[PDB]
Amino acid sequence: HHHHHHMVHITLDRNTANSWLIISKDRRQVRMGDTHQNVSDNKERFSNYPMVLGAQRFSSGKMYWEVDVTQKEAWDLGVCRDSVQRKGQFSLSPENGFWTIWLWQDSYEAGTSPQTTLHIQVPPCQIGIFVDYEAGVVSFYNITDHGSLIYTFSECVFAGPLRPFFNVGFNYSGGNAAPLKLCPL
Ligand SMILES: Cc1nn(C)c2c(O)nncc12
Repeated sequence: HHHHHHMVHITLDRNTANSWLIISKDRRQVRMGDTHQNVSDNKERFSNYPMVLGAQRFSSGKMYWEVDVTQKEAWDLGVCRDSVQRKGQFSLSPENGFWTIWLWQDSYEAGTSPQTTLHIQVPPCQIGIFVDYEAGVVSFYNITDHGSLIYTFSECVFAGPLRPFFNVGFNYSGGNAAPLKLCPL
């Protein structure tokens, strides 16, 4: 792909984080803490899952960023509407305002309803995410495999401003403590 020149500097929005997340000082890394991180509750925080949003809002144009997923067993990545549900249980789907892929139990899947199996020969250590607002496209790229395409959502109906979306996943296994990191431009 040749989307690198639409690179944007993403930072994480602390106020949206699940209360167990630890966001670095530079707001570029997030990991699961082993306990509640001693923050007050608010209506923005994802309550049920280890999720956080980027601070940036996109309503036009082409945007690209990269995320490091090295040594994680589980995570979700993509974009979502600014107005997605924060509280309670929900599925990651375009009907609910999410355009995402994930790793879970040694398989990669796109967050369609129902989910779609992905075909990845080289397990990615960094994921590239491209959004074309006007075209209604969200694409995912395997940076470890020379930028090969993972998945394209097309005919997207965003229906609002978009935010970068992250889920560090649970760490029930003791094998998923590693952070998500926003990679430098
Ligand atoms: C194990 C566990 N319980 N709760 C309430 C959690 C939370 O809010 N965020 N991450 C992990 C959690």
